[PDB]
Amino acid sequence: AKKSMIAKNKRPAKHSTQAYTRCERCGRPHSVYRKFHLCRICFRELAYKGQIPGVKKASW
Amino acid sequence: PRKGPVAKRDVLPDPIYNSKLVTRLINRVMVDGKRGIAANIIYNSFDIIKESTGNDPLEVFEQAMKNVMPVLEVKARRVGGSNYQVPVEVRPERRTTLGLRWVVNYARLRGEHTMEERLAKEIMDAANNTGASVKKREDTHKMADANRAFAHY
Amino acid sequence: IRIRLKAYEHRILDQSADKIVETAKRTGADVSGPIPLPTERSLYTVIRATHKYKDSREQFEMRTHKRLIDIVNPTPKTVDALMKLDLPSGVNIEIK
Amino acid sequence: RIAGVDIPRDKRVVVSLTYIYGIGNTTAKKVLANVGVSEDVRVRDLTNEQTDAIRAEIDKLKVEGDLRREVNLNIKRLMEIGSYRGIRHRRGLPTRGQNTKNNARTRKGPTKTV
Amino acid sequence: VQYSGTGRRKNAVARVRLVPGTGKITVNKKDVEEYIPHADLREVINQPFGVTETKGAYDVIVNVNGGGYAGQSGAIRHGIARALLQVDPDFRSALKRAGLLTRDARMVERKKPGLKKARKASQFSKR
Amino acid sequence: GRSLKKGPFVDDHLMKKVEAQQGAEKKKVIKTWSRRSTIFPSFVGFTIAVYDGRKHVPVYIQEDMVGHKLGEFAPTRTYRGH
Amino acid sequence: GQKVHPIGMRVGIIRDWDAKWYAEKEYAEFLHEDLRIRKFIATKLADAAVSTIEIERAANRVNISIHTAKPGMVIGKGGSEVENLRKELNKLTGKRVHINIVEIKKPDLDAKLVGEGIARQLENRVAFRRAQKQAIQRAMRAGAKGIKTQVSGRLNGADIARSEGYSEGTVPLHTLRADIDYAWEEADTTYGKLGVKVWIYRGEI
RNA sequence: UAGUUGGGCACUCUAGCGAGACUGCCGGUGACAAACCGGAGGAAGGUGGGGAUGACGUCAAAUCAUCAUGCCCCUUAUGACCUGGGCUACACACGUGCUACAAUGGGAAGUACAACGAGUCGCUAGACCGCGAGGUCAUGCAAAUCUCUUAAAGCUUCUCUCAGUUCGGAUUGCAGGCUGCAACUCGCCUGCAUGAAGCCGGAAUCGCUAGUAAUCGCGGAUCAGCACGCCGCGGUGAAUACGUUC
Ligand SMILES: [K+]
Ligand SMILES: [K+]
Ligand SMILES: [K+]
Ligand SMILES: [K+]
Ligand SMILES: [K+]
Ligand SMILES: [K+]
Ligand SMILES: [K+]
Ligand SMILES: [K+]
Ligand SMILES: [K+]
Ligand SMILES: [K+]
Ligand SMILES: [K+]
Ligand SMILES: [Mg+2]
Ligand SMILES: [Mg+2]
Ligand SMILES: [Mg+2]
Ligand SMILES: [Mg+2]
Ligand SMILES: [Mg+2]
Ligand SMILES: [Mg+2]
Ligand SMILES: [Mg+2]
Ligand SMILES: [Mg+2]
Ligand SMILES: [Mg+2]
Ligand SMILES: [Mg+2]
Ligand SMILES: [Zn+2]
Repeated sequence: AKKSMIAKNKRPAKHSTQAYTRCERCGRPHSVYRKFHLCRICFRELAYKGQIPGVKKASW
Repeated sequence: PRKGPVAKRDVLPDPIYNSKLVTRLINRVMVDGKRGIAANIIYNSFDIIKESTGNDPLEVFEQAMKNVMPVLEVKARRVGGSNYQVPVEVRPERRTTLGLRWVVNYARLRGEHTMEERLAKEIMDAANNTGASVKKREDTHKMADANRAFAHY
Repeated sequence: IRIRLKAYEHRILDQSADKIVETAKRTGADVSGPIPLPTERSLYTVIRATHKYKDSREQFEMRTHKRLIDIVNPTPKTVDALMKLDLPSGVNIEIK
Repeated sequence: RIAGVDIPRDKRVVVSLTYIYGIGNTTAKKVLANVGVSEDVRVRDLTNEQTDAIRAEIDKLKVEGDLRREVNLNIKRLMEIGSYRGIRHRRGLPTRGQNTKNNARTRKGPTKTV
Repeated sequence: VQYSGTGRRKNAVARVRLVPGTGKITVNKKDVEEYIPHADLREVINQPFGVTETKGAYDVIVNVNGGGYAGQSGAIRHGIARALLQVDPDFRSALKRAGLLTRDARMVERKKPGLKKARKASQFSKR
Repeated sequence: GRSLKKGPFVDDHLMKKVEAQQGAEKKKVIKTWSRRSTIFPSFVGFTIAVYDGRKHVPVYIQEDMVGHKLGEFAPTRTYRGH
Repeated sequence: GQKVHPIGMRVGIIRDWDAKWYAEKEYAEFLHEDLRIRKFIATKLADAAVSTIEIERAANRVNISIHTAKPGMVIGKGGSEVENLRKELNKLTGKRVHINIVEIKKPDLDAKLVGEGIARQLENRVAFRRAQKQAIQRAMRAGAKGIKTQVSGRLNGADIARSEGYSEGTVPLHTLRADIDYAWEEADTTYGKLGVKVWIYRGEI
C-alpha cells in the first residue's frame, strides 16, 4: 500500500500531530533524517555516490 | 597470554607512609575507581592501629603480611581421568597479591560497622597471627602439605 | 568589514579567503585574518544493513570549516571590490 | 501514643512519626515545624507538652484508620462503577497502563510456573 | 624572573609559571590544598621539585582548565617539569629518568559502534 | 492530567447529542465513537452506547461516573483466562 | 564478505563531491531538487553516454555540468537540444539553470559508461562472457592500470543465479590513493535483473 | 563584581601549512641474510594508542516491507477513504537491560573540576509566581560572542547506627504539570500519601589485558510529546596474565 501512503503523507494533516516524515526518495517512514529528508538506506546509498554535499565516512 | 610475560606497571609510594605496599592496599580496597574513599579507609585504619597499639601502623601492617602471605600454593593439574592439586611455590609478587587480597576480603566480612574499623581489626589480628586471613594461609599450607606427594610435578 | 566564510572543504576555503585578503589588502584597506574558527562536526550513525543486523553500523560526518576576515578602515573601493569577486558555489559568505 | 500507634521510642521524632499511616518524611517535618519541636530530639525525650502539641497537630490530619477507609472507598467505587481500573483492581493486574506480558509480579503475586 | 611551562594530561591543559619563592603553589587564584583536595594528587604535583632538589625554591602560579582534578594534577606536574627545564637546562636528565618530561598520551578510548563501551561488549547468550 | 486551564474535554458532536435530550421525560440511547470524551454531570441518566473497537456497548451513566472517560466503561480487549 | 563502496570510500580523500554547493536551511530543499535534476536527466539523455552530473548553486541559480561521451547529441544542432533541456529544467527546478556540457575523453575508462554498455549488450542476448571480455579489452587499450567487471543474476537464463566476473591488471580496492572508478548498472532481461559492476583503476593519485 | 574597558596575542586555544620515527642511530645475537634483544636521544619506538579499510569464498544464511525485479495471484478487489480498536492483550518460559538488597551507604548543608554536541519560531538569560513538575513578563543568540550547560561521581562538615532500616522504591489512592484536536484503552513528569519483593542470588553462564574493566554523569539522532534503548562524550579509575595440559 505504498503509493497511497506516499500520497496521503503529502497532503496536509487533518491534525497537526498526524504529520510525519517519509523518505522523499523511497517513502520509507522509519529512520528519516530531518537534515536530508532521506532514510538511513537512501542516505547511505547517496552519500557513497558523493551526491550529498559535505558528507563523508567518519573515522576517529 | 600465549606470547609471554607482560610488563607489570609500577605503583608510586603512599604520600604519607612512603610505601608502595600502602598504595597497593588502597587499590585492593578501592571500588569503582573511588580512590578518595579507598585512601580515607586505609589512613583511618592506620590511625586506629596507632591507637589500639603504640607501634607504627606501617610496621603492624607489614607484620600482618608476614603472617598472611602464603609460601606454598596448590595448582590444579588435570592428568587423564584424575584431576589433583600440585603444590607450587608462590612467587614473591603473587605472595603480596594473595596477602592483600585475603586481608581485604576477610575485613569486608568482619562484623564491625565501618570498613576502616574492620580493616584495622583484621590487620591487628593478622599481626598477632590469628584471624580469618591467617586461617586462609594455614589452610593453603595445609592443602599443599597433604598433596606433598605430587611435589615432583 | 566582517566576512564569515563557511565551506565543507578547507582547501577551497583557504583559496577564497586569500582572495578576500588579497583584493581587500591590495585596494588599500588593512585586513585582519584569516582567523580559523572551530570547524563544526556532525555525526550520523546508520545501520549498515537494510534489515536487522543492528550491531553493524556506518559512521558519516559533515565538517563545516569556517574563516573570519575583518577589514578595518576600508576604502570606498572595498565595497565593490569585495562584491565583484565571485566565490565558488561551495564557499558560503556573509558580509557584516 | 500519638494516633493509636506506639511510635518507636528510640528514633528521632521526624522518623518516628513516619510510622504513622498517613505521615511521610515531608509531612513529619511540617508538623514538627508547626508545633515547634526540634527534629533531632528522640521521642523518648518528648515532654508531655511536646507530645500533646504533636497529637493536636496530627489530629488535624487524616491518618491511620481514617485514611485507610478513605482509600479503600476510592477503590471500592472504581469496582462498583465497572471502570477499567476497577476491573484491574478486582483481577489483580496493574492499573496504570503497565505491560503485563512480563513483570507485573507486585500485582499478580508469586509466579505460578504451571 | 618567571619561567613558563605548558603541561597536558588527559583533557587538562595547565599553564605553569615558576618564580623563586617559598614552594607556594596557587592554582586558578586558589592555593593547591583547596583546589586539589587530594593528598596523593598534590604529591604528584610536587614530584618534579623533589627529583630536581628544588623543593622550597620556587613558587608556582598555575592557570589550568579542562579535565578533572587528577587530570589537572598530572597536567600541572607536566607543566612544572617543563617550566623547571627553563630554570636550568641540566635538570633534563633527572626529570627524564623519572618520566616527568614524557607527555602521558593515555586518553579516553572512543566508544565503538555495537559495543556498550570502548571494549565492553553486550552480554552474550549461546541460545 | 489535562491542565485545569484547558478545562475538561468532550467532543462537540457528543456534547450536542446530550444537550438535545436534557429536557426529555424518556431518554434514548446516544450512539458514539468518542471514547476520549469526559463524562459531564449532564450525562447522568443517559445510556451512551460506546464503540469498543467492534460494537457499541451501552453504558448507563450514574452520577458516580463523572470525570471518567466514556472509554473506561467499554473495554477493548476480551480476556477470560488462559 | 561485503565491501565498502569504492567511490564512497574515497570521497573526501581523493574524490570530491558531485553536489558542489553549500547550504544550511535549504540543504534539504536543495538536496532533493538535485535528485529530481539527476533523475530527470537520466531519463531525457538515456541515449547519450551521460556519466557525471555536477551541480553548483549560486543564489537563485543552478549551474549544472553534464559529462557526456556524445556531446554533439546532447547539444544538438545549434544548441537546440540543450536549450530544450534548460527550459525543461527551469520548469522542473523553478529557477534559472545553466547547463555545461563536458566532453568525456576515453569513455572506455568511465565505469558508468562501460557498465551501461555491458548492460545493454546483455539485454541483446549477447554472451555475458563476451560482453565483459571486450569491455576489458577496450579499457586496457585506453590505458587503464586495471579493470574488473562482474555480472550477477540468472546468467543466460539459468534457473540458478550465479556471478561471473573478469579482471585485468591491478584493482587495489584497499589503496586509498588509487583512483578507482566504480559503477553498478542493471540489465533487465526476460528472466529478471542482471547486475553489472565495473571497477576501473586509473593513474593513482 | 566580572577578560570587564584600554592595551597585547605572549601563553592557552582555534586552523592551515609544515617538522617528527624511519629499526634511522649504538651494543649484542643471527647463516656476511631477514630478524630478534637491549640502549641512547625523543612528546612519542619498533603497527606509538584508536578508527576507517573486510581477499576468493562459506551458510540455497537475512531481506520480494527500503528500493528494484522475473514468474504467479487479486482487479466494484488482496486496490482505495474514514472513525474506533489492536500492535502495550497475560496462568506462564527465555534473551537483553535498569534499580536495588545498604554505612566504601542513606539524608542534609557547603565547595570544585569536563568533553562531545544542539539551537529560529528553535535554544532561552535575568526577574517574578509555585513545595514541585512548571507558569508568567521578558532578554540574547542562525551563535569558539547568546543559550541549553554552575556535570555527577568528588572533597569538607552534620546526621543516621545495622534496623527489611532514615536501606529499597515496586504498587496503589489523591492532587497536579506539560505536549497535543485528544493521553480511557496507551504518554512523560510533579507533589502528598502508600512503602511490595529484595539480606548479594542453584546448576550454569557473560564481558573485559589501561586510561581498559568498574563506576559517574553529559550531549545527540528519531521526536508535538514520550527510552533504563542506541550513538557519542568526557570525569574518576583499578586487579591480574605463572603458563598453553585442557
Ligand atoms: K518518520
Ligand atoms: K499495558
Ligand atoms: K523478561
Ligand atoms: K516480486
Ligand atoms: K519489492
Ligand atoms: K532496560
Ligand atoms: K535480567
Ligand atoms: K555520611
Ligand atoms: K495515552
Ligand atoms: K544476579
Ligand atoms: K525528545
Ligand atoms: Mg509523529
Ligand atoms: Mg544490542
Ligand atoms: Mg507513615
Ligand atoms: Mg507503557
Ligand atoms: Mg533461505
Ligand atoms: Mg511484490
Ligand atoms: Mg511490538
Ligand atoms: Mg542488612
Ligand atoms: Mg586483546
Ligand atoms: Mg567513559
Ligand atoms: Zn529512502
